[PDB]
Amino acid sequence: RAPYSGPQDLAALLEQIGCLKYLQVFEEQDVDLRIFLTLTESDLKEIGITAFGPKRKMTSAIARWHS
Repeated sequence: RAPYSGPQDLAALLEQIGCLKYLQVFEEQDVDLRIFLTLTESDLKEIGITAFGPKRKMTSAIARWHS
């Protein structure tokens, strides 16, 4: 199998956590994977992610893939 070291773009990360419905929010804010992986919960709020569920999934993903 092809070596893998995690999502290589934001859409891939969002698909992995079931959050593709937020892809456009990040595209309109011009936030790519590199920037996403630096975000705080406060940042996610500023971007437009207010619902508890998606915020929690995204903060968990950021912790997992930050590296």
